Amino acid sequence: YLPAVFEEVLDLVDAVILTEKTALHLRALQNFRDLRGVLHRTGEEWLVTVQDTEAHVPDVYEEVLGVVPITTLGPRHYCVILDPMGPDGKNQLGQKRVVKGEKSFFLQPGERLERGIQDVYVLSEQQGLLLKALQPLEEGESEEKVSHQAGDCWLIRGPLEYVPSAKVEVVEERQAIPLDQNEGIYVQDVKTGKVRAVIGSTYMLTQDEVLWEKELPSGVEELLNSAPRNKTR
Amino acid sequence: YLPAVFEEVLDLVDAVILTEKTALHLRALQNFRDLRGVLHRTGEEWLVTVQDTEAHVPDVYEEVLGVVPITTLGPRHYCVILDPMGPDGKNQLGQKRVVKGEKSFFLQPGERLERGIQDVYVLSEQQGLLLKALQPLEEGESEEKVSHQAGDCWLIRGPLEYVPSAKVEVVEERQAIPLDQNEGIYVQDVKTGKVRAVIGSTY
Repeated sequence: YLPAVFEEVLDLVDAVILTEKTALHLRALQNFRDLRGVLHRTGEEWLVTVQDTEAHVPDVYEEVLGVVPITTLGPRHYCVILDPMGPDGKNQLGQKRVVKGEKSFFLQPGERLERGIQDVYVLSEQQGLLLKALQPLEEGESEEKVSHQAGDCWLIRGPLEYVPSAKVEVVEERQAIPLDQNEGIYVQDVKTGKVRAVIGSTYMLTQDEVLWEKELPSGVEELLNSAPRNKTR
Repeated sequence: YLPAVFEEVLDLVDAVILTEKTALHLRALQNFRDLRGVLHRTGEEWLVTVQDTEAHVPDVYEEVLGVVPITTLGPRHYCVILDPMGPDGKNQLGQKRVVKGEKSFFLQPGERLERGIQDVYVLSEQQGLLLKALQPLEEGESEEKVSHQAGDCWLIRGPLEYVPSAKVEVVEERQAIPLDQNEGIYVQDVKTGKVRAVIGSTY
């Protein structure tokens, strides 16, 4: 290029290379129209990927805020995107969206993972999830179709996999206890206080059951015949 | 721009960039009309957001008091705005308005959060909220539809979520006590003094 009499030549700007693993996040310094023909306002931040241009030149109207690597959630993974941009094109502040299911997306401008890609919960026959519905209306959230209120703790169990929705929250892990005949555990149903002393097959506490201590009037050494007794079972 | 013979050129003023996360709070130094065509009095403070201009130049008639970040109340949050500006366009002094429900607003000039974004109350079957209605007429305040008087304490319980209205005030947490048969707690009903010794289920 031969500069004109007036063109003061500045530094040569190279194009950033976009693979499907990266996207370019940049803010429009001022109102203009990009190469692809999209309006942009003075301060709007957005992403350019391989679906638009394989090698994007930072325009004079754009400031490259950075390069975002692709966030890939494996077949067994989920993430909680904070402030997800809705259909209108703006970050929904305060809100959060759970995303899972072997996906690979880009963190939109303003979005941020809650705790990153953590793990998807997998529980067997002897594992549970004690959950709290700190936000009400868990009606169509899963197959159970039972609508939990705002705070009523409940236990989900079975050989299955779970992703905690935005409303629900994991309270505890609830490992079961293996019991045979003539053996059991003292369970107090804190929702009613009643102690049941459930014996027989293996058992795990429900949403509102706690191991209950059984005190003996010093008549324990005479029945054991060093190691303290498990005074809860 | 080529200055005239009389124009004494002052400093170049740059436009502040407004994202949906920020707004510009500024006071009119004197009566004028803004770019959008809104009258402003000598001393009136107001906000400009992205809904008006994406990059606002501080006018010669305006003094930028600052930039306010957006106050976002999550799906489980509330705030108590002190001195909320009513429909007339003035701060209602002394008053306070509770705002909740996954919102994202801007603190209007003169408004201020009571204690900021604290938390929305969530209580299970074994948690309560002992509340005092220090301001009367809690008639249509919630679904219970029962009108509490000016100061009569009452307990709200259940697997639900609560936001304390401006009139009501949280007194205490009221955790339940798990009781089985042949066990209970001695309760004195201070409204009548009688002691009941309630036994049986949890209470």
